[PDB]
Amino acid sequence: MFDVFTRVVSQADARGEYLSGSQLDALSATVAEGNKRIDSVNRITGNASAIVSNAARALFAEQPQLIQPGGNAYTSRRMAACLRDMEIILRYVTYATFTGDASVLEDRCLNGLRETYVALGVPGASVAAGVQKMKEAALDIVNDPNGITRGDCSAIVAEIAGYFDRAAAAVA
Amino acid sequence: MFDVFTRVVSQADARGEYLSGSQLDALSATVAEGNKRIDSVNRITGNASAIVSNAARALFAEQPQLIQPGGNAYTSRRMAACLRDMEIILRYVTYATFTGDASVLEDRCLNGLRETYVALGVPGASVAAGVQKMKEAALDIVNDPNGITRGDCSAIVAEIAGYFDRAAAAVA
Amino acid sequence: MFDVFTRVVSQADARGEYLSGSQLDALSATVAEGNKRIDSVNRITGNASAIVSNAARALFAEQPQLIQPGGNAYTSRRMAACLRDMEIILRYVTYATFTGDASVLEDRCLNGLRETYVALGVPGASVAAGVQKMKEAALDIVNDPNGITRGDCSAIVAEIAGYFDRAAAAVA
Amino acid sequence: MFDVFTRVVSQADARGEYLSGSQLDALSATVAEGNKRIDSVNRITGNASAIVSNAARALFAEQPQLIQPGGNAYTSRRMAACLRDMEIILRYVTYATFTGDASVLEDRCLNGLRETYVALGVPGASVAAGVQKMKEAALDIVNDPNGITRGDCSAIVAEIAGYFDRAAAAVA
Amino acid sequence: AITTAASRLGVAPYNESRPVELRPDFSLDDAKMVIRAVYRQVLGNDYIMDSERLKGAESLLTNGSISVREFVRTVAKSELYKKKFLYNNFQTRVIELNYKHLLGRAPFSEDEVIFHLDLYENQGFDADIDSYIDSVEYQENFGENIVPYYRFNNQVGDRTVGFTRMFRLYRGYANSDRSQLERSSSRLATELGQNTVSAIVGPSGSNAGWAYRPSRAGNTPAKALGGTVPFGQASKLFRVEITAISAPGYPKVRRSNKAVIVPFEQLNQTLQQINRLGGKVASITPASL
Amino acid sequence: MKTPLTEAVSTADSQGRFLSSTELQIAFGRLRQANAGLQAAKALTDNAQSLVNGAAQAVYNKFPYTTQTQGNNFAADQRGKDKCARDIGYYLRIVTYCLVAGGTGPLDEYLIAGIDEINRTFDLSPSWYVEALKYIKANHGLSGDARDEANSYLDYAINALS
Amino acid sequence: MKTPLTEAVSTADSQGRFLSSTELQIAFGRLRQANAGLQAAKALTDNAQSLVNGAAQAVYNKFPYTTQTQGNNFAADQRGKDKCARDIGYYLRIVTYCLVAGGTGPLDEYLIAGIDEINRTFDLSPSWYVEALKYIKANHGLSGDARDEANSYLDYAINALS
Amino acid sequence: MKTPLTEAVSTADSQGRFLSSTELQIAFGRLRQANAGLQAAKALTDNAQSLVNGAAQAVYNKFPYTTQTQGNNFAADQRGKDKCARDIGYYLRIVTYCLVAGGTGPLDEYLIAGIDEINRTFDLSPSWYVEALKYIKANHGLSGDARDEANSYLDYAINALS
Ligand SMILES: *[C@@H](C)[C@H]1/C(=C/c2[nH]c(/C=C3N=C(/C=C4\NC(=O)C(CC)=C4C)C(C)=C\3CCC(=O)O)c(CCC(=O)O)c2C)NC(=O)[C@@H]1C
Ligand SMILES: *[C@@H](C)[C@H]1/C(=C/c2[nH]c(/C=C3N=C(/C=C4\NC(=O)C(CC)=C4C)C(C)=C\3CCC(=O)O)c(CCC(=O)O)c2C)NC(=O)[C@@H]1C
Ligand SMILES: *[C@@H](C)[C@H]1/C(=C/c2[nH]c(/C=C3N=C(/C=C4\NC(=O)C(CC)=C4C)C(C)=C\3CCC(=O)O)c(CCC(=O)O)c2C)NC(=O)[C@@H]1C
Ligand SMILES: *[C@H](C)[C@H]1/C(=C/c2[nH]c(/C=C3N=C(/C=C4\NC(=O)C(CC)=C4C)C(C)=C\3CCC(=O)O)c(CCC(=O)O)c2C)NC(=O)[C@@H]1C
Ligand SMILES: *[C@H](C)[C@H]1/C(=C/c2[nH]c(/C=C3N=C(/C=C4\NC(=O)C(CC)=C4C)C(C)=C\3CCC(=O)O)c(CCC(=O)O)c2C)NC(=O)[C@@H]1C
Ligand SMILES: *[C@H](C)[C@H]1/C(=C/c2[nH]c(/C=C3N=C(/C=C4\NC(=O)C(CC)=C4C)C(C)=C\3CCC(=O)O)c(CCC(=O)O)c2C)NC(=O)[C@@H]1C
Ligand SMILES: *[C@H](C)[C@H]1/C(=C/c2[nH]c(/C=C3N=C(/C=C4\NC(=O)C(CC)=C4C)C(C)=C\3CCC(=O)O)c(CCC(=O)O)c2C)NC(=O)[C@@H]1C
Ligand SMILES: *[C@H](C)[C@H]1/C(=C/c2[nH]c(/C=C3N=C(/C=C4\NC(=O)C(CC)=C4C)C(C)=C\3CCC(=O)O)c(CCC(=O)O)c2C)NC(=O)[C@@H]1C
Ligand SMILES: *[C@H](C)[C@H]1/C(=C/c2[nH]c(/C=C3N=C(/C=C4\NC(=O)C(CC)=C4C)C(C)=C\3CCC(=O)O)c(CCC(=O)O)c2C)NC(=O)[C@@H]1C
Ligand SMILES: *[C@H](C)[C@H]1/C(=C/c2[nH]c(/C=C3N=C(/C=C4\NC(=O)C(CC)=C4C)C(C)=C\3CCC(=O)O)c(CCC(=O)O)c2C)NC(=O)[C@@H]1C
Ligand SMILES: *[C@H](C)[C@H]1/C(=C/c2[nH]c(/C=C3N=C(/C=C4\NC(=O)C(CC)=C4C)C(C)=C\3CCC(=O)O)c(CCC(=O)O)c2C)NC(=O)[C@@H]1C
Ligand SMILES: *[C@H](C)[C@H]1/C(=C/c2[nH]c(/C=C3N=C(/C=C4\NC(=O)C(CC)=C4C)C(C)=C\3CCC(=O)O)c(CCC(=O)O)c2C)NC(=O)[C@@H]1C
Ligand SMILES: *[C@H](C)[C@H]1/C(=C/c2[nH]c(/C=C3N=C(/C=C4\NC(=O)C(CC)=C4C)C(C)=C\3CCC(=O)O)c(CCC(=O)O)c2C)NC(=O)[C@@H]1C
Repeated sequence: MFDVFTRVVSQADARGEYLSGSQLDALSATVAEGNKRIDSVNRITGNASAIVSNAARALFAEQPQLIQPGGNAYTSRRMAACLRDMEIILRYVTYATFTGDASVLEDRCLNGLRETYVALGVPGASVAAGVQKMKEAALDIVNDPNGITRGDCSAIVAEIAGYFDRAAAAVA
Repeated sequence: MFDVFTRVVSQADARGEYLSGSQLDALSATVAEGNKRIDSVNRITGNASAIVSNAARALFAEQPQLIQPGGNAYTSRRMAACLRDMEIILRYVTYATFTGDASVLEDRCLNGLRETYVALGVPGASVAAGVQKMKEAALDIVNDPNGITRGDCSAIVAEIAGYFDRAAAAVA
Repeated sequence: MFDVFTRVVSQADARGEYLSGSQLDALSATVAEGNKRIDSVNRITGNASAIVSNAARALFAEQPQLIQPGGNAYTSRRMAACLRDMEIILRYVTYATFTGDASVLEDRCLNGLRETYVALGVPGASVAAGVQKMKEAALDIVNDPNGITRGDCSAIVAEIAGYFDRAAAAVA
Repeated sequence: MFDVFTRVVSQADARGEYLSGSQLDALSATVAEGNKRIDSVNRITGNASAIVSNAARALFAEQPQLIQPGGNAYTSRRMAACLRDMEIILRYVTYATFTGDASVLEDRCLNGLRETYVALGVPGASVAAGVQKMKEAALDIVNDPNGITRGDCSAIVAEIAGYFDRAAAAVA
Repeated sequence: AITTAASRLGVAPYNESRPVELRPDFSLDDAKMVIRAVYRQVLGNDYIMDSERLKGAESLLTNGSISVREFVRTVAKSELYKKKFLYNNFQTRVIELNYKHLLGRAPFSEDEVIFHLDLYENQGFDADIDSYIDSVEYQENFGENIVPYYRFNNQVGDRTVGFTRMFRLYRGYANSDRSQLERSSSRLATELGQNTVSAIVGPSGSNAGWAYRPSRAGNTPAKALGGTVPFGQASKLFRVEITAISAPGYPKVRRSNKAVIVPFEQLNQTLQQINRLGGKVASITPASL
Repeated sequence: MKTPLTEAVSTADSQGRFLSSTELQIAFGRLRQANAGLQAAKALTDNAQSLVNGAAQAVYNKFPYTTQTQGNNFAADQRGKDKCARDIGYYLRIVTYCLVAGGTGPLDEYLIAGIDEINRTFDLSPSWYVEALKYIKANHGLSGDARDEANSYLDYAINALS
Repeated sequence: MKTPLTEAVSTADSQGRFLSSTELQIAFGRLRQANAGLQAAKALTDNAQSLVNGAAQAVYNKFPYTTQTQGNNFAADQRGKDKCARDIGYYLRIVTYCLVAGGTGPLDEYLIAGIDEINRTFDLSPSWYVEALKYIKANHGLSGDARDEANSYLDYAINALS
Repeated sequence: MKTPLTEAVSTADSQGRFLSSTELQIAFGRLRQANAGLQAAKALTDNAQSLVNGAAQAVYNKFPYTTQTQGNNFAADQRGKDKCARDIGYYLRIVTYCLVAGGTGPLDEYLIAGIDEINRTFDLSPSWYVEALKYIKANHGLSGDARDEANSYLDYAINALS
């Protein structure tokens, strides 16, 4: 797994070179965003259960076929697995947000997920819909101006949306 | 695994339906055949060793290439493995008879058996010939009219034949 | 294969639904980006030979084992195949950019490519480095502000970057 | 295992009470010592190999019977084990220093060590002597006034001495 | 057992080995043999660097402070095991590996994935590891004092699908779980989900077609639905798996791996054509009845 | 899917054994029970709509805040009332499966596994379902073996929720 | 207990390593936080009775049937009201422990592990305690890092209950 | 590899948990350290040539037989001198990586793991590298946190060699 810093170090070592001034400046710029990053992780985490449950409620309302008898999310066992998957994805999205690198999301969560859903008949498109609902909910939470030092989080918000979009694409 | 009752249940839950009156009536007819099913299992089991050894002897008589030096059933290790497999296949056929559903035979025994034998160089066609011999002896044992309450076991005998056929078709 | 429009249509037919108002407006927003999308496809296409050859030159400079005698890219036939492959991957990335959907890339290019390379002994990690270099060059060309109507292409760039990321991940 | 903070918490929980203002202030004072504690751990860790080797050298010079043929530290395996134990004990002492509580040292390292040594024939008093030699070297390294912001470290140095003494008694 | 095909399947060295047992009042050489066996088994024959050794756990094993099983447990829960097998893997991959390392077999069913995925998700990695080691299956095969080993041979409680799947996880003796063609990808996600099996392809060196691996999509099904009708007059059908196809070159050659269903009466032509493609036969399996 | 027949084979298989008199007796036990179970399933199925409706009302009377309180998890509106009647219908249907199967298998697989996650996640009180199950026990009109087997499954669900 | 210091040492010990810069940086993180955590703990402790009584009343308001319905699990008598106030006090006191320790360790060890079994066994609604925890979040008057850390622990419990 | 951000996620991932205040504190500890590390990496990089050459000469001075004795493992010819300067360059470069990453990860993965076998196989004395590392410590001219963190990595390498 890589974080924002080790990603650059790994590339540099493969070329046998010191980090250039620009690279050290880019990382310094990343450090200057650290507090916003931490706040975004904290805010998403603090609302984890609501994000997952609301997204799931909305998905089933839009897509009633998922919960009709015989639907993919029917029976407590499958419904539980469905809720579990949404939480797993949200969890690794926060890891990636926290580390500043998507590798943890790709390696632990997304590499092999499409193959799993295809093999089991899980409607990946519907998972992507659910992920998008968690995305919209999460970004609203991260952007709430109230109760926090005011500042510009647009850059961090874009990075997080990238992770959600990456998750959604991987299963669709 | 499924049994005869849980096979119908699983299909009903997949459609969100109570079992129909005819479905329930068919299962009652199954219950009415229960003693014959139990007798058939008991008779095959009580003759298991004879069924296996007689079939192995006949097979090796009809296909002497199997036991000549270099043959796949030659040496004590391989002959023991061959006799074991015949017993295993018989055992699972009886399990399927007992439960009234082929799933235990298919899931635990037959699935992958063709590939296994191909990988090992076991002659699958010869295994099938052995299974057929056990089939004939077992059905004759099941149909023996002596020492039992007389009645028509043609339906049970046909079901058991079907299970032996699945086994023969899977190994080859 | 899907394009950005038919991807959405597919998910709607699966649920038996007319596209929602928000879905139609999302596709309108996609249409509004159409010219930027065409420009990006055109810039990558116009610079294809340089993108590939510069990337290849950088790759073999950083990974000289490839082109030493006995290296996978040694001999004219292997070097030619290697240069061809990089062009193939870039070509399908432009296809995916043009349609706004990864299906063409995933179906026609990346399917079985990892498996092809291992079977032939082609080092996939080194293929992935090549894709990375093409990605870096391609995005700079697409982001070039000279000689074009000024605007924000950040979203198209992110999408293109994503397609390169898929390619790099798939080859190993 | 406890750290300085959770030690107080666990005592309060068993009484079902909130921490007193006096206890909280005691922890605040601990926080004010944090930099000195971190430096002390850093300084011991930075010099660990030297602390162990010099103490072991001094130990064998004073106790040649350990390294004569038949001695407990004679032969490479036993000498190697002896050096390993010295480092383990030092490592755990630094753990205790880092946490501010002896539980890690007591629970993981010392608990049952005397019994192991008695059963093996390892001379506990000689281990204790070795630990004492490591202690003296460690305290001098911690107290070294060069290359560090000047201040009073007598409190942290006293705590570290206590941890070393615990280890010495536990085996002595 | 496995005799004729043992060498080509990479099983012969394990046929030639006995379980590594730590007897009461063991000697130090006994302890060293256990430690070596545990590192090879539980870490999937990765090279282990001196800096990566679990020296404390080794000491406790040598001292009898922990039994073999508790030493296995410690290795399985170590940062070394997790770095090698957890942090970079899809959890289904992790479960595959745990089964291979700690039980010496491959997963039998999707139920095992459900159980261990939920256990990990609800209680964490350590809890999941304990479930393998405290399992009835672990107890029956290895008990307190025997290092886990590959269970190639048929045992009570087995299923046939286990045998074929072991050769999806085990790729030969001079090989490690982290140095296999599929790299980090789950080997069994699809097999488990569909409850299907794959033709066995033995290790490189002893099998020319060792590299055959199917693609994500566009594969040939195992059985010849429709029988010989599409082929005209044909006695029986076979599924041939072919790898390393290169000779015509792109775009005539797209995927170097291909599986074809061909009739008995064209096998001569098929082998001839395959050779001229440069390809190597990975497996041949009857496809009709 | 726990039933007598599949449990019999599971145990024999794990021991590598042919079926013996022990497993045959298990089969005779199932046969003794089966017709009463099927009758019970029929009776419950035929009376399902009355049972499900009555049980839902039983819940509403016991927990009147469910029909008066606003929220996605309550039955104040027709939406929530439909969910609730649906859920009670699931319990009853799956119970009929248990009587057909002759074991908790169907409840274990289709309903009980994961129910605590669902109830927690969607803020549903398991007490609501206990009361629904108690109503069904009090009103299904079964007697003899039919009653006992059915009540065992209703009780099994009740115990899982508590 | 999951605290920064003990976890750092446990991970180092797993690898048989001395502590390094990584763990020293964990310690600086703890030090940066600790004063704020301690200040939060004092503020919650000083206002504990107000917060606990207010939280209990907030639950009674949102869920009036709890003070009106007879039953061991409800607060219709003084017995039940006392249990409820005690429970909320437990949540608050342990949260103060989390602030002192700098992690969820105390909540995990003392309260969260096994709370599901308790709430199920004694038919307590997790929504009751969610409501109390929301009251405490909205009335502790903390600011800055103390607010951030206090709310993370309050949200950790809420998330666990849902 | 061992860095504060990777350890934090690795801990939470092993436990299957969302990140909590413990991990957030770890991040703050990184943030407090990062700029000093980046500043130290820049200073070492800009000074790398002088450091490497100075360190190489310090080794030759302390162990004069290394430039007087014939052998593939010694620096008595230009071939060996280039190897030695190359080697010292690896240590210095990989130490700057640790300063960038905020942990020993780079040293652990790229240099330390297996270094004992290499020094044994090619008959290279660990003492030679310790002297070079000591020279870099004495001459990098860093101060404050830059110095402390940098010296922790240099000593980390020294301890691994001894
Ligand atoms: C976008 C995410 C929103 C946003 C973020 C934002 N945060 C800060 C500054 C700080 N945030 C913290 C966070 C914490 N302190 C703690 O003790 C904990 C609990 C463990 C957390 C999560 C801290 C320490 C700071 C620095 C001090 C301060 O409180 O200001 C900023 C300011 C920029 C900066 O950090 O330099 C911003 C912008 N602000 C918004 O308006 C977005 C909605
Ligand atoms: C085809 C299978 C043959 C056949 C079977 C058959 N059996 C019965 C009846 C019974 N068989 C049993 C069996 C057992 N009783 C025991 O205690 C044990 C040991 C555990 C066994 C195996 C029983 C209990 C009955 C019922 C009582 C009776 O003895 O009759 C029948 C009669 C019809 C029925 O279904 O009950 C039949 C037909 N009969 C044949 O002629 C076939 C060769
Ligand atoms: C990011 C991609 C860069 C960028 C693009 C950009 N392009 C336009 C507008 C137009 N581009 C074209 C393209 C073509 N016209 C042709 O005839 C052909 C050859 C077949 C091509 C490729 C057209 C037709 C337009 C519209 C008219 C115009 O010239 O403006 C825009 C403006 C936004 C828009 O069109 O909606 C932008 C932003 N601009 C940058 O700064 C990036 C480097
Ligand atoms: C919910 C929004 C949708 C849904 C989900 C669903 N998933 C499964 C089954 C599985 N999900 C996974 C996922 C993972 N395994 C991992 O290792 C990781 C990363 C750490 C993830 C995310 C797996 C492996 C399975 C199989 C095992 C299991 O069943 O739990 C199901 C059950 C499918 C079945 O047939 O049993 C479901 C229902 N289903 C929907 O309809 C929603 C759109
Ligand atoms: C001779 C001392 C007595 C005797 C022999 C006899 N043997 C069989 C049948 C078999 N013998 C074997 C033995 C082996 N097969 C091997 O591969 C090897 C290892 C290299 C050995 C030792 C086997 C396996 C069989 C059964 C299968 C086969 O027929 O080959 C028979 C016939 C048994 C039957 O029922 O057909 C006989 C007669 N019998 C005597 O009375 C002699 C005193
Ligand atoms: C006998 C009629 C024929 C024959 C058989 C034969 N089989 C093997 C080896 C194996 N057989 C199996 C089969 C199974 N394993 C299972 O788990 C199941 C269901 C539970 C089955 C059916 C397996 C896996 C093996 C290999 C592993 C093992 O034997 O422990 C052999 C020996 C192969 C060898 O020695 O290399 C033989 C001889 N061979 C014939 O020629 C007969 C036609
Ligand atoms: C010398 C007559 C003139 C010259 C040469 C020159 N060549 C290259 C680059 C390459 N040369 C080759 C040739 C081969 N590679 C093979 O594997 C074989 C067959 C065994 C041959 C003949 C290749 C493939 C390259 C490119 C890849 C590589 O770098 O190896 C260059 C550099 C080109 C560049 O852009 O890097 C040069 C300079 N140049 C002159 O001016 C001479 C008159
Ligand atoms: C001789 C070739 C060179 C040399 C030797 C030297 N050795 C030491 C110290 C030790 N030597 C050993 C070796 C062993 N101990 C054993 O039990 C066995 C196995 C049976 C062996 C091989 C050990 C363990 C030590 C350290 C502990 C001890 O003092 O006994 C020294 C002193 C090192 C010190 O720091 O005190 C010396 C000088 N030195 C040379 O320069 C010779 C060329
Ligand atoms: C050195 C100063 C003295 C000395 C030491 C010595 N110790 C042993 C053997 C063991 N030491 C330990 C201790 C630990 N193992 C751990 O994992 C931990 C942390 C929890 C500790 C504290 C153990 C367990 C052993 C036994 C197993 C092993 O060999 O590692 C020996 C070897 C004894 C023998 O006969 O094999 C020695 C020599 N001996 C002296 O003479 C010095 C005074
Ligand atoms: C050295 C001349 C070349 C080289 C080698 C190299 N090999 C590996 C990794 C492995 N080597 C093996 C081989 C074996 N393991 C065994 O147990 C056996 C005997 C039965 C053999 C032959 C294995 C299995 C591995 C992988 C396990 C592991 O821990 O690595 C590497 C490491 C690669 C990497 O770390 O990424 C290397 C470097 N590399 C060269 O460049 C030389 C040409
Ligand atoms: C270049 C960066 C690397 C490299 C390449 C390389 N590839 C081959 C051979 C083939 N490549 C393909 C690729 C494809 N087939 C498809 O259908 C598509 C998608 C549409 C692709 C990308 C194929 C099929 C082959 C085999 C047929 C052919 O050779 O044309 C080789 C030659 C292999 C050989 O053994 O001769 C090479 C060298 N090699 C490197 O080292 C670079 C990292
Ligand atoms: C009725 C007693 C009370 C009630 C019910 C109610 N339930 C939901 C939502 C769900 N109910 C279930 C239950 C099941 N799904 C299954 O597959 C099975 C097993 C076969 C069961 C038992 C589930 C999973 C949900 C959530 C998903 C879905 O919508 O289907 C609601 C709505 C909750 C929400 O947030 O939308 C309600 C209202 N509510 C009362 O007040 C009654 C007393
Ligand atoms: C005690 C035995 C000796 C001593 C210690 C001491 N240290 C400080 C202050 C600081 N020390 C540090 C330490 C580090 N900074 C880093 O970046 C790292 C590497 C990861 C470390 C180890 C820091 C950050 C400080 C504070 C800032 C500063 O510039 O000083 C003091 C001063 C009081 C205080 O606690 O802040 C003291 C006393 N001083 C001695 O004289 C003893 C020999």
